[PDB]
Amino acid sequence: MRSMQGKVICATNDKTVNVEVVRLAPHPKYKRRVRKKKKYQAHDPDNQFKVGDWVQLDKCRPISKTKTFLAVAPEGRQSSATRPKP
Amino acid sequence: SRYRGPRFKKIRRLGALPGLTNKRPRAGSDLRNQSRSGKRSQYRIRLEEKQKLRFHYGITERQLLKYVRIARKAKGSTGQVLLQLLEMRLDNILFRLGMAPTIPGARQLVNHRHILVNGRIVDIPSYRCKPQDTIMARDEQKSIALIQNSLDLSPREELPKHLTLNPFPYKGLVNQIIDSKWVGLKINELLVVEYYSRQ
Amino acid sequence: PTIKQLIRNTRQPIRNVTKSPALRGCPQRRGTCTRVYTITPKKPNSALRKVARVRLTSGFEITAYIPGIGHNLQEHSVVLVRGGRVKDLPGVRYHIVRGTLDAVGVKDRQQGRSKYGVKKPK
Amino acid sequence: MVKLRLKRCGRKQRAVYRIVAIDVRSRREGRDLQKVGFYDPIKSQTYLNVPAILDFLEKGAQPTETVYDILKRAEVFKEF
Amino acid sequence: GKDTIADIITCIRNADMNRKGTVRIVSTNITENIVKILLREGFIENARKHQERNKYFLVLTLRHRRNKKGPYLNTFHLKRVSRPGLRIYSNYQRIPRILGGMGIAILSTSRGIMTDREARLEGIGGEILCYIW
RNA sequence: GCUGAGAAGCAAAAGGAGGAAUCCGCCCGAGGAGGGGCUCGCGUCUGAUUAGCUAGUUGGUGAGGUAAUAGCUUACCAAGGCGAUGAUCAGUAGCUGGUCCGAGAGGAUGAUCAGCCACACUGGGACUGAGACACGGCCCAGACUCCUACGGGAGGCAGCAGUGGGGAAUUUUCCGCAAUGGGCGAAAGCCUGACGGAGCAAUGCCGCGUGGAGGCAGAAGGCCCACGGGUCGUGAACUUCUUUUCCCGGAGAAGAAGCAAUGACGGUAUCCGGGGAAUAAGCAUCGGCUAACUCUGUGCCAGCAGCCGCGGUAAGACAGAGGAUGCAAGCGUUAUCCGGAAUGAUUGGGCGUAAAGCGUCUGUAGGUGGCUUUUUAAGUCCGCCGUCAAAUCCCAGGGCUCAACCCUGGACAG
RNA sequence: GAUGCCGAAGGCAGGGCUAGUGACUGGAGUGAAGUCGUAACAAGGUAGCCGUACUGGAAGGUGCGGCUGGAUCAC
Ligand SMILES: [Mg+2]
Ligand SMILES: [Mg+2]
Ligand SMILES: [Mg+2]
Ligand SMILES: [Mg+2]
Ligand SMILES: [Mg+2]
Ligand SMILES: [Mg+2]
Ligand SMILES: [Mg+2]
Ligand SMILES: [Mg+2]
Ligand SMILES: [Mg+2]
Ligand SMILES: [Mg+2]
Ligand SMILES: [Mg+2]
Ligand SMILES: [Mg+2]
Ligand SMILES: [Mg+2]
Ligand SMILES: [Mg+2]
Ligand SMILES: [Mg+2]
Ligand SMILES: [Mg+2]
Ligand SMILES: [Mg+2]
Ligand SMILES: [Mg+2]
Ligand SMILES: [Mg+2]
Ligand SMILES: [Mg+2]
Ligand SMILES: [Mg+2]
Ligand SMILES: [Mg+2]
Ligand SMILES: [Mg+2]
Ligand SMILES: [Mg+2]
Ligand SMILES: [Mg+2]
Ligand SMILES: [Mg+2]
Ligand SMILES: [Mg+2]
Ligand SMILES: [Mg+2]
Ligand SMILES: [Mg+2]
Ligand SMILES: [Mg+2]
Ligand SMILES: [Mg+2]
Ligand SMILES: [Mg+2]
Ligand SMILES: [Mg+2]
Ligand SMILES: [Mg+2]
Ligand SMILES: [Mg+2]
Ligand SMILES: [Mg+2]
Ligand SMILES: [Mg+2]
Ligand SMILES: [Mg+2]
Ligand SMILES: [Mg+2]
Ligand SMILES: [Mg+2]
Ligand SMILES: [Mg+2]
Ligand SMILES: [Mg+2]
Ligand SMILES: [Mg+2]
Ligand SMILES: [Mg+2]
Ligand SMILES: [Mg+2]
Ligand SMILES: [Mg+2]
Ligand SMILES: [Mg+2]
Ligand SMILES: [Mg+2]
Ligand SMILES: [Mg+2]
Ligand SMILES: [Mg+2]
Ligand SMILES: [Mg+2]
Ligand SMILES: [Mg+2]
Ligand SMILES: [Mg+2]
Ligand SMILES: [Mg+2]
Ligand SMILES: [Mg+2]
Ligand SMILES: [Mg+2]
Ligand SMILES: [Mg+2]
Ligand SMILES: [Mg+2]
Ligand SMILES: [Mg+2]
Ligand SMILES: [Mg+2]
Ligand SMILES: [Mg+2]
Ligand SMILES: [Mg+2]
Ligand SMILES: [Mg+2]
Ligand SMILES: [Mg+2]
Ligand SMILES: [Mg+2]
Ligand SMILES: [Mg+2]
Ligand SMILES: [Mg+2]
Ligand SMILES: [Mg+2]
Ligand SMILES: [Mg+2]
Ligand SMILES: [Mg+2]
Ligand SMILES: [Mg+2]
Ligand SMILES: [Mg+2]
Repeated sequence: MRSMQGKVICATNDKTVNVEVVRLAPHPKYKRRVRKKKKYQAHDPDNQFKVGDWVQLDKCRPISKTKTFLAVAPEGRQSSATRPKP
Repeated sequence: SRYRGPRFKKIRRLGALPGLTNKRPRAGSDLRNQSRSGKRSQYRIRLEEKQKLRFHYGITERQLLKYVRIARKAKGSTGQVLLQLLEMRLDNILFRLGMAPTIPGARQLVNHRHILVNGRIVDIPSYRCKPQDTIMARDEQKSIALIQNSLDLSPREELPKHLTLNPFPYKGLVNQIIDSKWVGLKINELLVVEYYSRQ
Repeated sequence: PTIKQLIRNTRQPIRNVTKSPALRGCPQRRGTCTRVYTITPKKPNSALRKVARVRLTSGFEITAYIPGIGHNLQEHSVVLVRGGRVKDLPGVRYHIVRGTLDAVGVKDRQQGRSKYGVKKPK
Repeated sequence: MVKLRLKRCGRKQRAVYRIVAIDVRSRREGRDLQKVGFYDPIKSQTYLNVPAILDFLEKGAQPTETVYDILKRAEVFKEF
Repeated sequence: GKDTIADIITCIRNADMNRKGTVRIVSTNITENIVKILLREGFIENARKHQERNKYFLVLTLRHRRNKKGPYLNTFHLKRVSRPGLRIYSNYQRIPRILGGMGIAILSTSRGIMTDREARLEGIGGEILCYIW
């Protein structure tokens, strides 16, 4: 399906990262949307990603008792690069 | 499961009920004690309406209820659909065709296997009749004799336009579905529908 | 009131509390009478009411009302109790079904007989 | 293996079968992969949807005697 | 001014209940469009724009008193729906209709703002701004 | 084919039928479908008078292990992981299609029927095998029952019946493999307490009956009565018609599938004849809510009651009688759940005096947040596809004489 | 056959949680009628109430602050 985009809370460990993914859900009864946040152990060979990074999160085989997810380069995001002003 | 009790009696309290009795009530002779309940609670008016219906067709309550559920289901005006359903009963059609004296009579007639609907014997009163249907007497001496005498000796020619009757073999024919104006009684179905809001 | 506050689970129901805890989700229970005696009703209803104490199978001891007119019940009799409340007598939440087990039917009652456990007269 | 057989529906004394493609180890009325035929003795009603039948006979579904001979009467074994 | 839409609505409701024909409201793409629509439905007499100190004001003339101010059979109701707390959306087959259609429902959709009528013609759902009686 | 960079190294078989043709098998690969194993998003009860929990624990390497990925194991290295959006701990609970209720939104529940999980006297092991950590297999320990010639053995109904016991309460130690489904067999066939059927029970839902028509307006009797009469009551008695049901005789299926044969149900369902109104109505209530009223007996007694409350001499509320009313082969009482209850409120309430604004501020998380243009497209919207098993609910036909029930087809929701 | 590792009951020991029970004791609730008093509701016979401290058989009393949900008079 669609992969999950998030930001990194912890880089400290080797070949891994700890991502936080925020999603909104329409709470079952009261029809307002809510932010629920979940954390993941993402496998990141090469340790390219630092803390604060905004990374896309992908699915693969189990690497550990926790990490199922491949850390993957940010998928599509709006350029924080300045644009013309006509 | 049938009302075998005193009839005249129910008639005094309800109103005029064709499917029950042809004998017009006694003067009523209650003019001595002059006993009334005062007037009737709105509830009692509703109740007496339903009872009118129920005893005219010889239906039990638990049955009437299920007719009413079938009614609320049906897409259409509820009281009307109900009155349709009640008026399509085999025994009642057997009655309104003059093939019977009254509804307990017609009912008995059906029970004893004296009637045919499209060349097949139906012995149950509540069999629902559908358009283009043949109402015949079984070909035996008894069946024919019954139908003949009760048909001929009763003069009423009121046949309500959806009902055909044909002379020697005595083929009755159900032509179509009842019209609200052709209904078999004076009843505001509105009151009955209302009574049944709580089921 | 505030949406954000309801989303913290601010609406919780009050559960249904039974009027007859001693039965434990049953139509009847059987018990043995520990005692059979009279009590006076809360004023202004004056009379003498026939109540027994019954020790049940579910282990409880309760005080059950005995209906009708007169009775044969005495201690170490095995009766059948059912629910329902006598608004007169404080604490009495249970009746005793007549005509079953050790309670006989009321003698000579002609009307509403099924409520008292009496045969039809021939 | 996959079997094409009858599952028994309807009521007491009046019995009506569906013809179904189902794994041989599920119960007689248990869950299945595909519903295919319809059968009935008393109304002498019988008919089948053949594209499915053939697509299962092709992947190696084995029929049961009764069914076998139903497919026979309807000439599905010739096309095969 | 946490909600701008609700506020416009309110200024109307208030000026209406007090039997004044004239209201000052603060303009915006939303405001302007809503008022346009209000005019083409016919709930309001006339609109116009004003400007001072880089502020825009739509003044609204309002339907005259009903055959006196004391004896009023009719008022002109307004109700916010989707509001910052809970946003209400509807597909095509849930699109609201008001008092059998006597009143109107405003919708913001992909094709811009409209009434429920337009939404039904074009087959679109969207965010329900408010109802009007 | 498998190991391996390679060099190389290493691995298989089974015959039985038939006179022969040929058949069923056997070994090694490579596919298919079905059946299992794993991994992850989402959804999946109450408790803060449960606040910190976790050290193979969270990750890294090396060696092992598994059918396969994995702290699955082990050694070393690192210090993580989870947690006030409720971790851990305690308490309850099999879950889901569904069922019941609700105008809807949603509440309560998870019998039968169908899917999945888990378990097999209480705990732990493995073995065999494609598949088990195996209900009617093995081993051990324990608890319990039996047999024993005393040295030793045997066993596991939460399989179908059945017995004790607990309990308000839940059935025959039945017939049959004829149908469908399984197992093995070349087939003939054998075995199937799955299943197909019967029996018992108003437990429930649905159908039918207990008569139909006529019946002086005269008589017996009950009850009321200002003694005039009223009412039970066209009700019965009475006269005719009819026979579903009952009784006594006859014939007698489909269900069986393409060679005939083969039916537990069963001589049952149905059909033809002969009698004969003949064989068949009870139960609640009658003070208000709530449809239906009077009289005799009692006297704060005996008793009734869902709530208000009735009952101290004329009780429409007690008990009896007559009468009426409601339902009807059922009618009531109790238990359980939802409703009504807008009484836990999103739709749908409140907080000056009725229950309810912290004593007042500052402020962290969290929620909401002015206007204009552009971008993006996460929500949002529209189209198309996959799926949300069948059964159930809903619509449209069809079959059992009707209905309940069964069968075919199709679909909104979400 | 023996032996190592892991190992279920079994043993001991201290924990946490909960179940039952216990001399006696503290208060709560309902009991027409008993005792003592009469605190509250009228300016309730000393205005009442809130917090708090001290005392009193008991309702209470007084102090210190606050409020009117205080009557009388002031308008
Ligand atoms: Mg019935
Ligand atoms: Mg009666
Ligand atoms: Mg019949
Ligand atoms: Mg209702
Ligand atoms: Mg309730
Ligand atoms: Mg045939
Ligand atoms: Mg939606
Ligand atoms: Mg070799
Ligand atoms: Mg041979
Ligand atoms: Mg040979
Ligand atoms: Mg649940
Ligand atoms: Mg280690
Ligand atoms: Mg459990
Ligand atoms: Mg409701
Ligand atoms: Mg069970
Ligand atoms: Mg099952
Ligand atoms: Mg056991
Ligand atoms: Mg093996
Ligand atoms: Mg297992
Ligand atoms: Mg086994
Ligand atoms: Mg066993
Ligand atoms: Mg058993
Ligand atoms: Mg027993
Ligand atoms: Mg017992
Ligand atoms: Mg047998
Ligand atoms: Mg067989
Ligand atoms: Mg077979
Ligand atoms: Mg075979
Ligand atoms: Mg069976
Ligand atoms: Mg019987
Ligand atoms: Mg029955
Ligand atoms: Mg029976
Ligand atoms: Mg019973
Ligand atoms: Mg039973
Ligand atoms: Mg008669
Ligand atoms: Mg005859
Ligand atoms: Mg044959
Ligand atoms: Mg006959
Ligand atoms: Mg009344
Ligand atoms: Mg009574
Ligand atoms: Mg009740
Ligand atoms: Mg008196
Ligand atoms: Mg006297
Ligand atoms: Mg008297
Ligand atoms: Mg008198
Ligand atoms: Mg009485
Ligand atoms: Mg009586
Ligand atoms: Mg509610
Ligand atoms: Mg609200
Ligand atoms: Mg309120
Ligand atoms: Mg107050
Ligand atoms: Mg207050
Ligand atoms: Mg304040
Ligand atoms: Mg404070
Ligand atoms: Mg602040
Ligand atoms: Mg902030
Ligand atoms: Mg913001
Ligand atoms: Mg804005
Ligand atoms: Mg389905
Ligand atoms: Mg239909
Ligand atoms: Mg039909
Ligand atoms: Mg279907
Ligand atoms: Mg869909
Ligand atoms: Mg005391
Ligand atoms: Mg006393
Ligand atoms: Mg005083
Ligand atoms: Mg004083
Ligand atoms: Mg005072
Ligand atoms: Mg002093
Ligand atoms: Mg002093
Ligand atoms: Mg003072
Ligand atoms: Mg102050």
